[PDB]
Amino acid sequence: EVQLVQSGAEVKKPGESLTISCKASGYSFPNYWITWVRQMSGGGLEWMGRIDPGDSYTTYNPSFQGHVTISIDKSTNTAYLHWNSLKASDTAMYYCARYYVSLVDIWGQGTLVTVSSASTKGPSVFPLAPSSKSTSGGTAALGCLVKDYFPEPVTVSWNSGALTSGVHTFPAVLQSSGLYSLSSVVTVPSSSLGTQTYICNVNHKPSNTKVDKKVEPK
Amino acid sequence: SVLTQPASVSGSPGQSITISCTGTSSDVGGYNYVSWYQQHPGKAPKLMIYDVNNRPSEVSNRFSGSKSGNTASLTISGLQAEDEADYYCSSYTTGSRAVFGGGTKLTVLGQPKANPTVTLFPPSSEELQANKATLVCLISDFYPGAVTVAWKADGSPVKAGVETTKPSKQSNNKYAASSYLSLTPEQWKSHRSYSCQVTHEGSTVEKTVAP
Amino acid sequence: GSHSMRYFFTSVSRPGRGEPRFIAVGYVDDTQFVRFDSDAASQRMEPRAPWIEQEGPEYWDGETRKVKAHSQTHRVDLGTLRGYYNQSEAGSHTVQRMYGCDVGSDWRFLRGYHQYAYDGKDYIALKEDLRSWTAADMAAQTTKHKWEAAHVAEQLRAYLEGTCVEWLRRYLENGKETLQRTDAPKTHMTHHAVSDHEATLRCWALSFYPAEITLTWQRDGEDQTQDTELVETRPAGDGTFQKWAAVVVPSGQEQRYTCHVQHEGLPKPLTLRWEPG
Amino acid sequence: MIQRTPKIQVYSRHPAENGKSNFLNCYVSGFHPSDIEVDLLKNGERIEKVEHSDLSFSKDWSFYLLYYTEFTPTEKDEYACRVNHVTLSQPKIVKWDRDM
Amino acid sequence: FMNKFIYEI
Repeated sequence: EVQLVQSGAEVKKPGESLTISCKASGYSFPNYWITWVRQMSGGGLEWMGRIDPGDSYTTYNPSFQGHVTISIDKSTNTAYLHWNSLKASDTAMYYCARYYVSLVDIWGQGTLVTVSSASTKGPSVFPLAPSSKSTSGGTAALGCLVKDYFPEPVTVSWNSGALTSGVHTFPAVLQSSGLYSLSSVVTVPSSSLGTQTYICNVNHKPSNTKVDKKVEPK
Repeated sequence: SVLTQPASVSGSPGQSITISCTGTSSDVGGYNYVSWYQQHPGKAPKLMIYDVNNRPSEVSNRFSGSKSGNTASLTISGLQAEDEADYYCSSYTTGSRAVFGGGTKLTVLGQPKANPTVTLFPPSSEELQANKATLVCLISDFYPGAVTVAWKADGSPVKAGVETTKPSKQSNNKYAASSYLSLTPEQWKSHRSYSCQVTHEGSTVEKTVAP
Repeated sequence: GSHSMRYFFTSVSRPGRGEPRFIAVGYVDDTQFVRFDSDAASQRMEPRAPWIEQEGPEYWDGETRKVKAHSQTHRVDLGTLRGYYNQSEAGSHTVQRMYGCDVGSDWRFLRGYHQYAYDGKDYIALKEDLRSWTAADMAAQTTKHKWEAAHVAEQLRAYLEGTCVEWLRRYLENGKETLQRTDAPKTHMTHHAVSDHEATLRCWALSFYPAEITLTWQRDGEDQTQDTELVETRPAGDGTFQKWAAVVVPSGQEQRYTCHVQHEGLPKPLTLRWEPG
Repeated sequence: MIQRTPKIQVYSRHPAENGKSNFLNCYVSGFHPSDIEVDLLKNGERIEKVEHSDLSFSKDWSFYLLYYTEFTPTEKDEYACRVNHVTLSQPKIVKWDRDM
Repeated sequence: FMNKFIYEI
C-alpha cells in the first residue's frame, strides 16, 4: 500500500515564493503520473497539471499555465508545486494525486496554504446589549462583538470563565478587508439582567490583547 | 465542471439515494472508467467506486455504481450518518487524462426539522462613537444546516458590506451561522428600519431593528 | 537489432454480433510472452512464457489496465474511422496497432516504432526520428493534426526510448534461458524421385531459434535461387521453428548440388549433400 | 479494403514416426481480413479439440495463425487442413505429407 | 511492459 504524503500547511503573504512537496512512500511500477489539484474553499476539484516521474514531462491546465510550475525528483519520488509569486487568490487546499493508467487511485492528505496580506491587529470589542423588549418571564440574549482582528484565533470567555451555561461563540467571518470578526452570545434569564453582571473576556494571543467588556440593559 | 453533478441530495437513514454524473460521448459514454470519491470535511478524497461498478474490498458494499449512456450513478443503500460528505465523480478522457464532476453534497437527515432562531442586534453606541456601525444577525439551532440571509432597509434589498458565514455544527449537532451588515453612522440614521431575513427550508423568518 | 520487444493489437468490428473483437499479444524477439483476448473468460492479461509468470500482482494488474485502455481506445477508434470515411457500420472493419523498440548488442536503445493501420492499409506511422508522423491520406491528416496538438509523439518517444528499453533489459535477464538461447538447426536431407529422370532434393532445418535463418541451394558452387522452392519459416509449436528448401535435380547429378544453412547458432554455415543410399 | 489470400502449410511438430505421439500443425499466414475458418481433418472428419495461437500479423499487416492438435501417425490415417476465407472461391483442403 | 499513454485516432 502506497500513500502520498504532502508537506505541512503554509501561512504566506502576497509576493512571496512557495514550494509544496508530495513524497510517494513505497514503490510502484511506472504506470502513473503525479497530479496536482486545487480545491478552493467551498469549491470543486480543479486539475492544475501533472508530471511523468520517468521523464519529467509536464502537462498543465491552460488556466494554470505559467502561473505555477510542477517538477519531480525521481530519485526521491517527490513531486513539487512552485509559485514564483503568491497572489492571495491561491489561498486554497492543494492535493497531490496519483493517476494510475486510467484512474486517480490515491490522494495526498492535502496542503492548506493561506496567502493573506493583512497585518497582525488586535480586535476592538463592542457590547451587544440585551433587547429592552426581552421576553418577560423567559430568556434574553446579550453578547460581544469582536471586530477586525488578525490572525485567527481569538478566545472569548464570560465572567472570567465562571459562566458557561448559555454561551454560544459563533465562528468568525472573513471580510473583504482580510480581517476577522465573530460574536459570542450568552442566553440568560431575563430576571438576571437587573442584578447579575455579565463581563465578556476577549483574549487575542498573537497580539497580546486582553479586553474585558461589560454588557449592560438598555 | 466538465462533468455535471447535482449540487446537493438528501436522504433519510436506512434509505437509498442516487447521485448522477453526466458527461459526453468522449468521457462517460465513451469509456467504462467512471470513478467515485468520498470527501469528508477537511479531509482528502477517498476512492469508493472505480471502473463504473467496481469497488475496493475495504469500501462498504452499501456503495455501488452503474452507467447508462452519458450518465453514471452512485447508489448508497442503508444511509448512515457517516455517509454524509461531498461526492465527486471522474471519468477517463483520451490522452490518459481525467475530468471531474462539480461535486455533490450529501445530507443524511438524522434529526427532525428545526426552525432557526434569529436575534438581530443594532450597532452599539460604543461603536457609533467610533464612526462605525455593524448590524449583527445571528442564527442558531436550525436543521438541516442550509440558510440564506437577505438584508433590507425599509423594504429595499441591501447588498453592500454584507458578510455572512456558512452554517456550522453546534454542540447539539444543530447548525448556526451569522451575518454582518457593515454600515456608516449616517446610513444607520438615514433609514427607518433595517431587516434581517433568514430563509430555511422555504420558510422565511424576519427580524427588524430601528434607530 | 539484437533484441526487440513488440506489442501487437488487432481490433475487428462485428456487425450484429456485439462488442468488437480485441486481441493483443506481446513478443520478446520471436517469443510471445503475454496475450489478451476480449472473448477469453479471464478478461485479464495472461502469461504465455514461463519467465513472465514470476511477475507479481501489481505487474499483472497494471498490464491488464493498460491493455483494457488500449481495448477501449480501439473501440472508439472504429467509430471514429467509420466517421472519417463515411462507412455505414454494416461491414466488418479491422484496426491494427504495433509499437515497440529494438536494442543493440549492448542492450541499449537502437530504434523505436509505432505503426497504425486501418483495413490492412497504412494509416499513420511514427517516423524513425520519433518526432514526426507519416499520414497516408486525408483522414490520417486529421489524426496527425490532433496528435501534433496533443504532443503524442513526444510522449510515445519517452516510452519507446525509455520504458520500452528498460523492461526489455529486465525480460532478457529474467528469461535468459529462453530469450538469450540459440538452438542450432537440426538438419537432414530427403530425396523424392518424381520420374526416372528427375528427383527432388529437400533440405530440412528443424528445432532452431531464433527464427532468422537462410537456406540456399548451390549447383557447382553457384546459387540456384531462381530454381529453389522455399516455404516461409514456420513455427513448430514448441518455441522453435522449421524451414525447408527444395530443388529438382537430374537423376545422376545429385552430387553437384549442395544446401547451405546459415543460423546464429552455427559458427560457420553448414553444407549438406544427398548421399544416394 | 485490402484482401490477401492465405498461405497454408500442414506439418508435424517432430519428424513423423508411426506409433509415436506428435502434434499436427496447420499454419495459415499472409491473409486479410482476420475472418478465417480452419479445421483439422482425420480421414475427412473434423478433429474436435484443436487449439490455435493468438492472432498476430506481419510487416505487410497480414495475419498469421497456428492451429494444432495432438495426434499419432499410423501410416494409414489421412490428415488434412480445411481453410475457408473471403479470398477463396471454395474451402481449400491441404493433405498432410510427412515429407513436407 | 505496455505504454501507459494512448490517444484516440
